[PDB]
Amino acid sequence: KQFHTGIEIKVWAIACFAPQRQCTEVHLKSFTEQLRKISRDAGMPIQGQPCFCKYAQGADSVEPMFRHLKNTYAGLQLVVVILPGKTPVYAEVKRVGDTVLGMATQCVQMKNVQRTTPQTLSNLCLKINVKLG
Ligand SMILES: C[n+]1cn([C@@H]2O[C@H](COP(=O)(O)OP(=O)(O)OP(=O)(O)OC[C@H]3O[C@@H](n4cnc5c(=O)[nH]c(N)nc54)[C@H](O)[C@@H]3O)[C@@H](O)[C@H]2O)c2nc(N)[nH]c(=O)c21
Repeated sequence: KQFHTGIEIKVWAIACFAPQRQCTEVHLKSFTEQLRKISRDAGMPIQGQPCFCKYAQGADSVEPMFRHLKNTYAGLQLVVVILPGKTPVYAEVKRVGDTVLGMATQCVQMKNVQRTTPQTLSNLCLKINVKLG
């Protein structure tokens, strides 16, 4: 599909369902800094400072956390969700964001946050662009 310009992401959150011991804080800020630069260079800037960044565990944590976000940050445009490989967390993240609260969500694998590549960050910017485009 065609790329959309005029997109600016200012209020976004990070929900890390991957264990901290595997996907540490430096991994998160590094992944975020890289994402900021390439989304900037693509004309769809994502501000390098998320309004929220926390670790969580289990599908059951999803609804409470999303409800919390929705009630705390007005204008919240996106929730970047880090998953630890295949997990029911994904289904739940989608069930809650799509059919329950109307919240845009973008999932990404933990391995791609631990080790970023220009191609993966690119795939991400494209999926994100389609979603808020
Ligand atoms: C643990 N885990 C991680 N992933 C994660 O999935 C993430 C990104 O999701 P996403 O965050 O980018 O949002 P989505 O809406 O869901 O993708 P979405 O935008 O809905 O997909 C759109 C695709 O749907 C297809 N589609 C929709 N409408 C049509 C149509 O009319 N025709 C055709 N041919 N296809 C269509 C379309 O072709 C398009 O390719 C990755 O980072 C993985 O780590 C998992 N995925 C599955 N299925 N199961 C898991 O357990 C799992």
